[PDB]
Amino acid sequence: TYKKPTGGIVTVRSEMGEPIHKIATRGVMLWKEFDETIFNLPKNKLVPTLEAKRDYIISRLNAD
Amino acid sequence: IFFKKDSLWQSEHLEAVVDQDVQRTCILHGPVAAQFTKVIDEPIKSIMDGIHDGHIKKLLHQYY
Repeated sequence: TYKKPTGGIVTVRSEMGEPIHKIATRGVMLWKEFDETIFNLPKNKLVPTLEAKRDYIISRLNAD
Repeated sequence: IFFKKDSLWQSEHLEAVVDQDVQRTCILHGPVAAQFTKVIDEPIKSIMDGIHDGHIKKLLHQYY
């Protein structure tokens, strides 16, 4: 579950960094994607990534 | 924070999510325990006494 959805459930990081097993729904898949791509990034390089992906992020948030 | 904060209640109120779409929400569920979850709306009693009746019936067969 740590790497990929295993039997339909997947592990995602909480707000404090604690893992959580949730159902692999589109919302939780986006949550995982943003844990692997955006949220993991160092504080300095966060903000340029948010403008860089702004239109992608918004289209995902409104969809899934 | 905006992304993650307070992502629990929604599973128990679709009427307050967009499109009443489950697939947006987070549902917390054990990968291992998902093997035994099969019967929807089985009364808590039925399940909890079902397990206890299992444990008694086997125990009685094996040690009495």
